[PDB]
Amino acid sequence: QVQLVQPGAEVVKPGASVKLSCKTSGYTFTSNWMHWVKQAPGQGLEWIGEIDPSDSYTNYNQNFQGKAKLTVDKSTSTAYMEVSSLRSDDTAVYYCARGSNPYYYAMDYWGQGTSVTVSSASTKGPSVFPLAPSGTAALGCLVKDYFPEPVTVSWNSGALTSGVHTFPAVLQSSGLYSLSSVVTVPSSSLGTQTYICNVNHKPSNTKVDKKVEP
Amino acid sequence: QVQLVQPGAEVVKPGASVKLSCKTSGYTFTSNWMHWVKQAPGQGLEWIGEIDPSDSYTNYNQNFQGKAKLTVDKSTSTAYMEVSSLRSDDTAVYYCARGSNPYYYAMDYWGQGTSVTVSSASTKGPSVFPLAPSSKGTAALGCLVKDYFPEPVTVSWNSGALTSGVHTFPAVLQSSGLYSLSSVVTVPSSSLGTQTYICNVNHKPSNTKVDKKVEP
Amino acid sequence: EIVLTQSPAIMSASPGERVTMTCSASSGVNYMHWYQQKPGTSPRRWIYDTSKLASGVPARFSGSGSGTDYSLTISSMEPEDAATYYCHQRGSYTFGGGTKLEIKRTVAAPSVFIFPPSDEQLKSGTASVVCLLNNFYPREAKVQWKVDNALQSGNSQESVTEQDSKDSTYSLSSTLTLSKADYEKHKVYACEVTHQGLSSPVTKSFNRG
Amino acid sequence: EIVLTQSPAIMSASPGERVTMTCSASSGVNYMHWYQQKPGTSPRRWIYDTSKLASGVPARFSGSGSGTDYSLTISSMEPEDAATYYCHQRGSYTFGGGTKLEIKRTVAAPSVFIFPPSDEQLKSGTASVVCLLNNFYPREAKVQWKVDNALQSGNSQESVTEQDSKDSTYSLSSTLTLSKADYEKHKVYACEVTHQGLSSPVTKSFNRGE
Repeated sequence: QVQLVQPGAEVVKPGASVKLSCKTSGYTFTSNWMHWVKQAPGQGLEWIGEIDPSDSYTNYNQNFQGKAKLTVDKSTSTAYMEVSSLRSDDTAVYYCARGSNPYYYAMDYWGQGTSVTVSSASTKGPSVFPLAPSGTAALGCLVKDYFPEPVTVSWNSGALTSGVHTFPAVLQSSGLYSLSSVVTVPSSSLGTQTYICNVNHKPSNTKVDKKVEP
Repeated sequence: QVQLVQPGAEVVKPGASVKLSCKTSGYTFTSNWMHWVKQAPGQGLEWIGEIDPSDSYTNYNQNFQGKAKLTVDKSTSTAYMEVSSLRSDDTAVYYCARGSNPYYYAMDYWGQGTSVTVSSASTKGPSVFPLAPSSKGTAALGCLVKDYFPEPVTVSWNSGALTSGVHTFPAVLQSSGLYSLSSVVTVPSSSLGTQTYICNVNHKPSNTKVDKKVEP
Repeated sequence: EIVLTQSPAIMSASPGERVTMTCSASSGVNYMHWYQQKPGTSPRRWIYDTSKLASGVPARFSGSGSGTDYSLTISSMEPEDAATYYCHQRGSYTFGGGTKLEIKRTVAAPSVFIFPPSDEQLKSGTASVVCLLNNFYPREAKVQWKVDNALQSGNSQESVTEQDSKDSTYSLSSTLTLSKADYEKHKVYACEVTHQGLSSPVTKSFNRG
Repeated sequence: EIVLTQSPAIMSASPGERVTMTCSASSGVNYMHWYQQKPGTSPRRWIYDTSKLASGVPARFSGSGSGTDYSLTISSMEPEDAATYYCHQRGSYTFGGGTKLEIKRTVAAPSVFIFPPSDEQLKSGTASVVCLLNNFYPREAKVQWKVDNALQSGNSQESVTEQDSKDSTYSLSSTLTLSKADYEKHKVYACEVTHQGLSSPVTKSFNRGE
């Protein structure tokens, strides 16, 4: 069966370059053109270009000439894209997609995409601050100043799951991510039971637990 | 030895956004505020805002609230300005300028300026039509370089041999979204019999290289 | 050379309702493909060659078009169809802007909660004020930050969750970022929330101490 | 916040002539900067803090002022000084409206030329009629298109070059654009030019089909 394997994520320093890999299996690599698709956070699909693995012929989106260079290695059935002179707006999920043959059957198989983050920050654990509550009431934890993505937030070791909202992580002007996780609980339970948010940051091997008190 | 480097030109479609870059060198990036200045075509200069690269503190012209957003990248000593929801009003040249320290020594280094064109036109080579000298001293002939996108085009006469008395006008933007240009030259009327005249039009964005002979 | 413009950008469709989205090209083309992308997942081929349904695509999905106008049709909207659909073709230099097809439900006004900066965060030089908007529909809402009745601008970041699986609502959190010096300068902090389910704006506020 | 107004808009100075341009502020300020901009180039710090000359500025420049009135002076005009000068200070969001300083030469009347549309272009459905005004000074001029003695309006665009580095003249091209159908519906095409060097307006014309 057709597989287009891409690495999950990569953190690259601005100004440098990165060579994204797309390793195929389940078909003859030289039988299908390979496409690459950019998706900046929250935005749409942007087409970068295409390459014919038989002779490495390439056609680029005009806005990526000199920014992205497609190549191919037939011996390992793997397509590559090299993005150079990385800046913050190159932060995107980059997909490889196999073009069908005949071409008018569209891109039938897509890779999982490589989440590329362009930032100069170093691996840093998060600071967790309580969102103190004040019928139904809301309380939460402010997960601030960590890099890179992602963090996992649990409530009471996984016992409290209903009513929980872990918002997407925003990016601040300092280059670090900031995230809020909230949960609504009955007001009667306030002052009685305890509420603890369990923040785990895998890249920095940091685990933080914070009790949320009114 | 301080350099502020901006890309020469940026074509972006209406309603989208564009992030303008201003790479600095020769000084400690955090030691000077960075200003941005707008110049519409045929218009004056308009101060957009300022940012302190040390703490990313920003002061804006209130007319650009939401329109422009200033940021800095201290690791590459590069300042950025992002103009969102682009319309025809936003087609201008955007300069980055280094503010002095103290501020009353004015903006001492200016970037090259990035010509931003808010257009939805596709890449297209030009049509080159002759401007034939009339019947009736000094005669005038030329070429009409018409309907191309984007800018620019280069114009030579007889492969660079004819340069005296040549006027190549600045391109004009037509309502269609495409540019038009004319290059003229004055020559002696007696030479209209022997000396031929050929204008050479070159438009790299479309790999178009037209040579056009002009004759009465 | 060929620009693809999709319409409309956002679509609210009730269960069982007919759904039709359009994809127009700036010039004539022979065919058009449609791709499905749900949040967090990679895009998938959904309708290729104008009207051929890809593997696994339900029969309620329909493709049609000719020349410069192409369309995607759902005869009976289901909650599993909520995603973003992109149209594309080799002749075009890039994808269309996409059409986000969301599940339509009854109006639910947001529940507003405000949280002052914690004491240990104030021990540093930053004070984050958070306003929560919980489980509301539709998506459209306005959050204004008022500190000593001064309208705030350019010092707040917003985050919105995807549509919830169970109740099909949205949640929004807005974070006001101010230094410790600027925080203790003022007294009353408030967020003003406006939504089509609220005839009057809901304001949550607190005072320092 | 504070509005800056320069006078005059255009200055025409002969070589060796004394030049002075003024920058008036709506409210009193402590200092004024002056920037120089040549066509196609970025503004450049020229005089800052009212009277301090920036590096590379020749000694013939000077600035002065106080309160609301500031000025820039050139003791002797050189051709290389021709540019547009903007005044600005941190108390304003817009620069001064600018003073375009040009080189004043003797009066030269424009040589007018008209060009019918080529046959190659007409085969594509569009007719372009070009009217050329070559090597004139001063800049002020009036071009009027007459199709069968009817004044055209809006269906033309004009382009003007910068002041020539060799003879300090200007040149202007006006392009009248019509559909091939509308073009074949009229006979005489003409542009009429007035200029202060011309006793009477010059008209160049042709009949369609020669």
